[PDB]
Amino acid sequence: EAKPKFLSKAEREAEALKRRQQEVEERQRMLEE
Amino acid sequence: ELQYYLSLLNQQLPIESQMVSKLPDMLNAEIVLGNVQNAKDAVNWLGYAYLYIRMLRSPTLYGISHDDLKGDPLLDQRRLDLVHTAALMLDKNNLVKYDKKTGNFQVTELGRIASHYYITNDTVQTYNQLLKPTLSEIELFRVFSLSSEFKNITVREEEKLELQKLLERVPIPVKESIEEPSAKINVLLQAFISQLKLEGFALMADMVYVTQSAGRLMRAIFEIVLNRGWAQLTDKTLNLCKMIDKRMWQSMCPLRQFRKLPEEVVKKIEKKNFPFERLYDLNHNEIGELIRMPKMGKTIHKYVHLFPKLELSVHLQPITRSTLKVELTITPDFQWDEKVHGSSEAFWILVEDVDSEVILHHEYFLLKAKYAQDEHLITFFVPVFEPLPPQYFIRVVSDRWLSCETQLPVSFRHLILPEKYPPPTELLDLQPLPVSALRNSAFESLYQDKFPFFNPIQTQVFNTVYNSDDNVFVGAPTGSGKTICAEFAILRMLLQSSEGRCVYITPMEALAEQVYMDWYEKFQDRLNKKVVLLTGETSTDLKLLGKGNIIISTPEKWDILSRRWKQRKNVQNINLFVVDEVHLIGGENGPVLEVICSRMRYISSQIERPIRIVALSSSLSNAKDVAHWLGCSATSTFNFHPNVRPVPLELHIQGFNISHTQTRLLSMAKPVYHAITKHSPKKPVIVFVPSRKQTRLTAIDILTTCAADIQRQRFLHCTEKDLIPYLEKLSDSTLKETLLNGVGYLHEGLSPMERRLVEQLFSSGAIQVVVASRSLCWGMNVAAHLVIIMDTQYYNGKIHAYVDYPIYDVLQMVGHANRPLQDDEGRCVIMCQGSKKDFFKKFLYEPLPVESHLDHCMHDHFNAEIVTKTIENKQDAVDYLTWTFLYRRMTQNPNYYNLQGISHRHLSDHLSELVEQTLSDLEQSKCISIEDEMDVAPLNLGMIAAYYYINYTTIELFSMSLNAKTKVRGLIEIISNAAEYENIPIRHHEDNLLRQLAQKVPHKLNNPKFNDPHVKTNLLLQAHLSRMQLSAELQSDTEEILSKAIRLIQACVDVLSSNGWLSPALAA
Amino acid sequence: SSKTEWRVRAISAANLHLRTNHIYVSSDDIKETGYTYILPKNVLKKFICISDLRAQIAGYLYGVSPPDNPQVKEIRCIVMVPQWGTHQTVHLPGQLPQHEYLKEMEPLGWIHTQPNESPQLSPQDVTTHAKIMADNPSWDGEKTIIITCSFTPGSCTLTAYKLTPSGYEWGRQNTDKGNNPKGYLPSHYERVQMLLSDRFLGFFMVPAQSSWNYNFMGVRHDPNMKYELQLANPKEFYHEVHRPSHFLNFALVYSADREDLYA
Amino acid sequence: KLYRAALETDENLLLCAPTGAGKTNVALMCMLREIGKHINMDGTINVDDFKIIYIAPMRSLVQEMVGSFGKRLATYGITVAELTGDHQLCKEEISATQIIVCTPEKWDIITRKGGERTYTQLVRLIILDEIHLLHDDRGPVLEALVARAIRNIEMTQEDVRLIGLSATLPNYEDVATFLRVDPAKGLFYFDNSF
Repeated sequence: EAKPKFLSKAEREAEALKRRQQEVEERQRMLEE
Repeated sequence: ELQYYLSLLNQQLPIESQMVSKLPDMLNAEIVLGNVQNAKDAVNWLGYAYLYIRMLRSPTLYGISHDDLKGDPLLDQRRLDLVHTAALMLDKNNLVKYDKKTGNFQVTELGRIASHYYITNDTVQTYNQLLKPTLSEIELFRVFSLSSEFKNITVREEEKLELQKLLERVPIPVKESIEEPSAKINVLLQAFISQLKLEGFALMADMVYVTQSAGRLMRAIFEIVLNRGWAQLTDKTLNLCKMIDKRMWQSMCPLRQFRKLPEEVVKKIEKKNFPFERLYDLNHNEIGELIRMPKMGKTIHKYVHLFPKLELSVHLQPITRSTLKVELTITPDFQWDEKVHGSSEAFWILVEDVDSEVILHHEYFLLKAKYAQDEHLITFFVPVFEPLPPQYFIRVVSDRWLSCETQLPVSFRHLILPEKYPPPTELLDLQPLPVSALRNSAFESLYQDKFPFFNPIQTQVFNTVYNSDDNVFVGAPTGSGKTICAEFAILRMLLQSSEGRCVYITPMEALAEQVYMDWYEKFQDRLNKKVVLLTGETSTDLKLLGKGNIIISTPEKWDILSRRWKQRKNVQNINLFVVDEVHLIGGENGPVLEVICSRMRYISSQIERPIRIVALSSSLSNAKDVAHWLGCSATSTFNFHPNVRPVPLELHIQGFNISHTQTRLLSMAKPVYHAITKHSPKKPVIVFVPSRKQTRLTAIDILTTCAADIQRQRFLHCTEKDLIPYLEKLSDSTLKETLLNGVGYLHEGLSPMERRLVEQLFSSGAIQVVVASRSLCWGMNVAAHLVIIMDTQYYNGKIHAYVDYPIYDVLQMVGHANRPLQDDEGRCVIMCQGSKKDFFKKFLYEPLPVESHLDHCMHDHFNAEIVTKTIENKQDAVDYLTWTFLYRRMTQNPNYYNLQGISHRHLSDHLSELVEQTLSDLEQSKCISIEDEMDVAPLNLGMIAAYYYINYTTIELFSMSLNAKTKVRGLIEIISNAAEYENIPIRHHEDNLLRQLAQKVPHKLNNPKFNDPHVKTNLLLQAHLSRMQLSAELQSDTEEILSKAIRLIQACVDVLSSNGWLSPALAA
Repeated sequence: SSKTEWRVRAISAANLHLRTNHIYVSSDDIKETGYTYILPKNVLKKFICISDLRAQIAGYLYGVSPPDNPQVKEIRCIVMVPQWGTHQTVHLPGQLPQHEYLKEMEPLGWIHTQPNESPQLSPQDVTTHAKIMADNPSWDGEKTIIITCSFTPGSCTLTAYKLTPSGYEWGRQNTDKGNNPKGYLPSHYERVQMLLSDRFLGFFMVPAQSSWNYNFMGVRHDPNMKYELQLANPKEFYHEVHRPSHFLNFALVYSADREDLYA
Repeated sequence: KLYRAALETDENLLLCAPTGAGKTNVALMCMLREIGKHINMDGTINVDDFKIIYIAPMRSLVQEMVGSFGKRLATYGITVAELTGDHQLCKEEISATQIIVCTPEKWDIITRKGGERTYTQLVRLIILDEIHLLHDDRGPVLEALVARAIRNIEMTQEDVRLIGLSATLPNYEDVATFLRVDPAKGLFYFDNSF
């Protein structure tokens, strides 16, 4: 949003891991297509 | 021929001057060396040679009749005719621009390359008319063989069979026929490069002479291709020069250039198609087993480790939308040896586009043996156009070693370039506001005798400054009258409230002292207002803020008061916040001013009182981000253009192709005097010198250049009777002798009273030249017509490199020559290197954008926020960092702030990572406590660092280096090794004085380093404690050390009292 | 001969720079239904000056579609794999290049220089494209094109060509390398629209170990040899490193030795 | 006969002596007179305060003169070196040594490139040996070097002792006037009988 919500290092690492897993799933779906 | 042999063996053969053949070459060499500039100087240089004496003694041998000798006894007409013929030969060969009207000659790059390589005029003309950027390697040999050095070399009919045999063995094909001398010279060069055995002795001598000419010809061709910008032609010329120097083909082995390698092992390595990079990864046994030679495997491994191959790393940062800053870190990955590499290794680094045809940035790097095995960082400016390439290529090749080149692809695919800059606020063509436009008569009485009408930018800003109270961002160049707008805003704040509290923050201490001295005569003398200046003492600063209405301060002085704004009610009850020169908020004292502005913007939105913020700075391109970060409105943003100054500035750039800084400073003395004589003959001039000791040398060189010509003592517009009371007050006899001729000097080592006397002598018009140091650029209360800034660099001894001058000091030196009534315009001649000419030309007319560098110095701001109970959690720290200028600069330039996107999630993750790094740096230094990785608590060390304005690293060093049994000799070394002593100036010729003073100190230093600033601070503290004698440059550093040594001793005493130590506290 | 023809080829390639100043595109018989080619001018100029008038030079073009425009394909990267082609065919290696730069763009096909301009597509090129498509599943039968950049007098005539599924099947089934092999039909190839541009610059990839040029040494070239590509500018066909045999062949002092001259 | 003009007098001398008449002795006396200004009684000699340039036309003759200067001035610590290599190597050899034996073409190239501008104030002894090639192909290069030296002595007022050695040739008065040598004390014209 407008106000930047501060997160921890572990929460940011978990968000980056979830984004990488979503990108890997999108790449696997694109490869299957 | 028996008579002439009888003439030389019996003293009967007079020596006849044959200087008419190389007279245009000598004229071009004298024009490139700076000895001759016009036709009169060329005639005077020709008259001092032996050719004029031979023409005067024997005119019949020189082709002069008796009537020409009778009509010209001094041989001036024949010398003028020879100078005109040499000028016509130089202009026809495009070597030097020679005008027939005035007779002045300007040396071009082709003439300088011909003089530096001893090339002829016809060869230079053939190289200028023959070399194309789309030329291949086959045409390059034909262009090099068609020079004027081989004009007398003929193709003999007896050597036609040898040329036909060598035509089938040369690796470079020749397009010309066998009867042409150019193809014969190309075949001879191919035979000398490939070490082909010849048969004819005269053909071998012609090939040796052709190679001895072609070495300098290829060097001049490589210089001309580097000056022209053709990247592929320069690469081919460098390959041809390396093949001519190493006497080997480009496809040969890299060990052939080393004379210690056997020929049979080199032939066995060349027989196997293996790259040279694969041999570096192998060991001494694997390289011996791969080439089937285990005895020579260790020698091959030593030759691979001794071959020049360095690792290059690229760091790109887009500063503007058209140019970026590229930092190249070069790490030597080879064993440096004096028998292989020597004292230094020269390399050429060329950064070009994806097409590899236009060299965008060409430079040289001389890695010395003393600076070997260390990564050197070279900063360059790379331009970028609207068709942005996916990647640029930075090729660093070896200038002496063949087949030693490292290529770095700098990718621009994921480069987050900033957006387009908004147009600046143009000055409307309105009527100038008179002195009667103001309401208060006391405010108009302080500016009636100064000027009857204000500036047009001041007339446009008076409607938003005097008739309003909002935050106004005034981006005006140095000399446009920002002080008049600041005085109008102060008068509006005084008319709105008579008991107001105005605070004017300026980064430079000398500029703040000048502003305080101006306000003492303008606001305190004519309006009777309490105008005070803040000091470095926190006890008197509160009384000066409570009793003063106009407080001039520094960001380093106001950061101690803004850190306790919740407790101090006088800082919360402010009426006006003026911030002068905010454009220097991205350099020295840069994040401190931004942190003070963010603290003022946070306290203005939390104390129920909107303070009038007036941010006066230079013309910035990204002024919208600075207006949004300071709360300025869109109508109050008076960001003018750099070309909208009242005094028109004519900016000239003198690029000198000199790698050494001392050689460039020695060579740029006479062009500086030539530019001073050509631009402003009867006007005062200010010469910006690189160093303090170089200012007296530049003044002596200017005095010698003035006394060499007929205009002796032309810089002294006054008489000696008016300067005799002025020269009697100076201490240096050399400075008084230079000021007697009209050339004053000013440096950091000079006295302040002597500097004030020199400024009063230069402002009155007695002297015409003022050689001021680079540190006295901002601290100069004078305005001249010409500003010659010579060699804008500094030889830093802490890194031992010639670091370039910052843009803020260059802008201050450009704006220092702002004469509104004394001169109609202002000349600014920046004489620097050729690589820094494009950046200085781009940062002069275009507005310089502001870039927040608060990420490198966020630890002290985080400690000050946590100690004042402001940033108590992670969200509070994120909200405090979001209100600063770094959050506004990250949204405009993500790649400059090391971000990967302008999205909210990526910026939030970057802010969380920065907050976590700051919390880890605070917890590792025992300055803060992290409760559940979310809450921040100030510790004792962090509160002691924020109270005495100390860094976290210095507080951690004082906490980990002071024990319960410490002494004074250990406490002095602990205070000298603090973070505040790392900013000590380290220049050339300073290690010998430190080594001489280290033997007289009362306390010895365990393994002292001549390049470390902590050892210099310890030596200065030992000299100040023992009251020993020192130089002026040492005393100028000792005073800056002792200015913070009291706060360092107070922090050490607080750390000793907090740890429960009585005897180390008493020793401190 | 490879004795005097090498010099003629080098001289002709020296003047091949001017041939890039005049580029013509055979915009005719375009289906106007498939994706368009947006090959940039810089990449074409680079690939035209690194080709020989006798030996055909081929390179794999990979790119991506412009945003919000799926009806066009922009070839943004060209990689020159080490190959040694003749005047009528190209012996491209069987290893499909892979790199970090190419990990974001799909293969757009191959571009082969043609020393002569022919009205009909070469059956050998069609067969090679079909074999490459069958071997490498990455290349599609409806997204890969064969840019037959022909050579013209004073000009570099360019033309795009796409293989029909029937043509791909015929090329995969056929294995003879004759001049007019059986199964080649005019319906096998279909020209596609190709437009040059000067708005987006192209990327060039060259092998990290060896050079892209391999016509000067057919023994070193291997049809199954693996290749490692990296972002670099390819060298010319008649380069010093392209022909090691012509360079390192000569075998290894009483003349006039002038020392300390003016240099 | 010219001992007081090369050791006791620092003026520009013109020695017109034939080949084999001890032409190196006058250059050694001029080098000893140039080193006599830097006494250094605490040490041996101050070699970082003066420089002696030796203009030799042949490279082997320049190497022989550098070897003779290294063998003769070994007790004084005068570093005799040959200016060769690149521009940076020649600048390092000029900044690291005192006696520099080089060609007139190499000295002209170093003056035009700027490698001797930083060490121009320390060079106070210019020994131009074998000036009898002033009509040869090395003529205009040595003439331009002498003109640059005369312009530096007239403009920058740098007193440089110029010792020009030539063979027994006529019209030596013009060569003495071109080298700023005095006709009485600086001019030494020896015939073939010497």
